[PDB]
Amino acid sequence: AHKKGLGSTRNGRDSQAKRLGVKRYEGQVVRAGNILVRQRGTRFKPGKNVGMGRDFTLFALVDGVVEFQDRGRLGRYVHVRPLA
Amino acid sequence: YRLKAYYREGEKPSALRRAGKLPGVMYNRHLNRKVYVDLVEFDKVFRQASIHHVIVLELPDGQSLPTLVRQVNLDKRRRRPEHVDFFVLSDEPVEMYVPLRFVGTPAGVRAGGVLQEIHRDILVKVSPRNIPEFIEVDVSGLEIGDSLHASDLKLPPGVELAVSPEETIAAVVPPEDVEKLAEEA
Amino acid sequence: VRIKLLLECTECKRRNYATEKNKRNTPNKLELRKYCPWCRKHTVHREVKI
Amino acid sequence: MKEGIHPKLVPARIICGCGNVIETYSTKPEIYVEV
Amino acid sequence: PLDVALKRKYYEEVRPELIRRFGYQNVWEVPRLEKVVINQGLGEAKEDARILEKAAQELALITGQKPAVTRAKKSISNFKLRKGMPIGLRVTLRRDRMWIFLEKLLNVALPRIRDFRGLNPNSFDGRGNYNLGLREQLIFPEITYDMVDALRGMDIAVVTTAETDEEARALLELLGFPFRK
Amino acid sequence: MLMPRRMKYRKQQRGRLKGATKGGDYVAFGDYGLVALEPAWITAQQIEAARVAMVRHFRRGGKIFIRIFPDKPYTKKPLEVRMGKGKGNVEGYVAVVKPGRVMFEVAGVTEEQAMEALRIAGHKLPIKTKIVRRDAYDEAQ
Amino acid sequence: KFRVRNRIKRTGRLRLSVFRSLKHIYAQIIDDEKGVTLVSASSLALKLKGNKTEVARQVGRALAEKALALGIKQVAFDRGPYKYHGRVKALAEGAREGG
RNA sequence: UCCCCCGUGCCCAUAGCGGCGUGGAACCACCCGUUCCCAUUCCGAACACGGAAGUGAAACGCGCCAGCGCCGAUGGUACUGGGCGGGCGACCGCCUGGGAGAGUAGGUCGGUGCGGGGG
RNA sequence: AGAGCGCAAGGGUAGAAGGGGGCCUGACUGCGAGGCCUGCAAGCCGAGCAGGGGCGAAAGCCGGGCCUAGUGAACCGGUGGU
RNA sequence: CCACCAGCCUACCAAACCCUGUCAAACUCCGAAGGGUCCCAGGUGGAGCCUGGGAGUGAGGGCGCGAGCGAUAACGUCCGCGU
Repeated sequence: AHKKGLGSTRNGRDSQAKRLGVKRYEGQVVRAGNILVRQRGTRFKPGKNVGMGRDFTLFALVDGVVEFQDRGRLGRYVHVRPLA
Repeated sequence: YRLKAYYREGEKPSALRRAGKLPGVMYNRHLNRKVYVDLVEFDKVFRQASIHHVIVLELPDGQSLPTLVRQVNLDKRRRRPEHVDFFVLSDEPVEMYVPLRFVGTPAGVRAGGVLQEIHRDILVKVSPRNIPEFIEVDVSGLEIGDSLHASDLKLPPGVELAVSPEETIAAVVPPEDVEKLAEEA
Repeated sequence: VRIKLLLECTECKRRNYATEKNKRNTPNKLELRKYCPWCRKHTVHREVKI
Repeated sequence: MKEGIHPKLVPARIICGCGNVIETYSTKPEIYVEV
Repeated sequence: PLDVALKRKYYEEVRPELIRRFGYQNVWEVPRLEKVVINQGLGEAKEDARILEKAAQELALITGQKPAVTRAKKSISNFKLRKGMPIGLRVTLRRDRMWIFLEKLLNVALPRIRDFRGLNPNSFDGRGNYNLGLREQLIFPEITYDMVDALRGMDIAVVTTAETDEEARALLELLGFPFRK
Repeated sequence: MLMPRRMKYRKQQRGRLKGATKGGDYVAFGDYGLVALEPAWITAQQIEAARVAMVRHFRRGGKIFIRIFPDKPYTKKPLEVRMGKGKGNVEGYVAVVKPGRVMFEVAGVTEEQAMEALRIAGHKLPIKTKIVRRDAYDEAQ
Repeated sequence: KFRVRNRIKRTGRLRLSVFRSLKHIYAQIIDDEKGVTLVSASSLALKLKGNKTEVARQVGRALAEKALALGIKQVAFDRGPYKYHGRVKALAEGAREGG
């Protein structure tokens, strides 16, 4: 069969990939503390009564409804309407 | 020159083709509907004029509406005609390509080196009253490694230009003799 | 990591603690800066031991 | 020219080499040169 | 409002000649003067400390004011100090003391340059300014042999309202600049 | 014979080939043109052999333009060495060719000349072809 | 160019937008929600004293009273290029606790 | 309720860029001064502060133009839910509903909401 | 915005994270709703409330670090201490 | 072929830019059919939900399009949705 040389490797590696993305979409109710966006960068900058933290995360600040937003010369945004 | 014409409707594209007639479209500042015509005669006419000269399509509506072509979108696979666009003429400012006529065999040519042209049609704005059939331009004595561009070409008065015109119109370059096998070394 | 070393901070007047870290290469001697005690209020805290 | 340690001004001359009596004003008070 | 030769003669020669020749129809539009800046690029302070900055203040201490040193950008391993903290001398001059510079410039600095056929014209921005310098440093008034170590050049500048060449040169005929032409 | 010049990743995935050709389906350049009908690779070896074949046929010719470019690795492994272990080695550089794609154009010759040139050269190509003139497509940047 | 959204650093809730010229102060109280403004006073555009500073003091102070005169407690302080020199209205009197 | 300037908000570049013209009787800007508050890693350039006879140059505000940059129909091809084929294979065709990209005509030098100072 | 954003990559970034100085030490303690993630055990997000502070006139943010690597259950025992 | 430094000059090669076509899993101005998912409603089905005891499982294979490996070889292999 002739098993002489065979060029090995040093490549195969990845990541215990955490699940990142828009956790809570619009029309969704939050009790504050519920995070709506797990992102790496700021693809979703804070909205009204939505906060951000150390890992760039849009989470809830009240009990209302997630509302989506875009602002070309300012970025994309995710908010929470009051529901009083 | 003359071709027929046919008012199109809400009939499926594929069928019109695999029946007998290629489909089309026309638009001018405001006038936009859908149209179509025969294949074989259309192909005949096109092979002459196309986006060089003027078309005149007498349409089953009573008139004889004359257009230019514009864009020849095809199927690419086994490439061949399949729906064009038409441009309803007038007298207003319009850019379009004019097929040019490189006349006369230069000195770069006959020395061996052959013309490797750039264009065979130049973009130029004109009033639709001027018909620059074809600028039968010079190319009297192009040399090898020699070029010509800009407003160098004669332009029929009125028929303006529409590039830079530093757009190089053409040039002559070396052949490819068997001495290019010695290059293989 | 070790050789750059780690240390805890201790108050004055006897005890009060926290859990921090150091670094030697920069001409650093007595690591000394503010914090808070369990009992009472704001105090210094001096570098100490392991 | 505010700040503080600013190296000053004051009038200077130019007792040149042509009988020249030039009126100047600079950091040093007694300047004289050539032309 | 401390007036001297170049300032007063700025008023007198400039206004008429300038407008009557070039046609300026605006009080604050006349191709006046703006800042005048001097600069020293010494790559010698790779180390050297501010013992060689004593030579840097030396430069601006004879021009009147207190100099400010800057530094450098990125890596020049081919020629040492990269990180960018050796020396970069700059001083900006407004009206009055700027007029001091221009004065001492035209009066005595230029004289004892031996090979002086006049200044280098072509060095005009085109967008409307002028940039040069010199070699022999001690040509300046308040500095005799003692101060300097060996040799040291300099890079001056002149910022002006000037938008063309000729108006700038004429501006330097009314403000009087010894050219080679 | 063409390839890049050391760039990004060396090894890449061959993949299946559809047939939209994405583009490149008229003359614009030369005057007579060889275009293909079978979705395959063009081989740098072949590429050169065909370019030659043309040149060869017509001594002291004109200018033969090459539109397609052979810039894809041949992931090839050694012989009788058992599976797994590493990908392969980048080898034989080729290109994606999807039918209805211009690959070479002849300009400034006889009719007969470009006929037999494109004929023989493409006859040497890894597949078979069609040879077209220059007209029905005019107007395309 | 003191944009920086010094606005945002004060866009906690409820602004008070003021700015100066060569000679005239422009003290205004802007409420957001839809964009509706509210309360005004101007050093040399209320037809007042011609000494920038003190007028401004009084003018803010004028406005200051005006604030509480129409139901105002605490708001923000929209000022661009300040160098913080108080403008000793600073609306510190200014009901609001400007300072 | 209106025609103009200013402090300021909303859409997101049909608002930006650029040649032309421009208005200051109030607003606005340069500009007058650098001694009192303040500060330039140096300059009163910048922020700062007390202030005129000028100016409308710039900055800016407004109008015209498309020249850059921006948006961009219509048609038809791509690609494809889901449904049936044909070829050893590399791959190809019919059905239905969805429906781009690039380009073609054309279009664009903004839209609007607030609060004061003017007639 | 193509540079710097400590070090690999990717997202992100001047309407600042970058870069300058002043001040300081919240690289807090006692907790912690409601979440991300999820076979378990781990890891990851954070307002808020009390203390008592640092900065700023304030408005305000501060429970380390632009973000994701820089790590080790338990048993054993040393350590200062109640 | 002159210098305080200049000037004009090629079928050699070549920074960039421009025109002429084009290439891409780790390139992206654009970007669908799909897909995931939060509310309005139909939906009565060995549906779905909640505690609770007993499990057995954890060598799989085939077929279709979808990507990798392989040589666009293997009744080859390793995943994806589907059967």
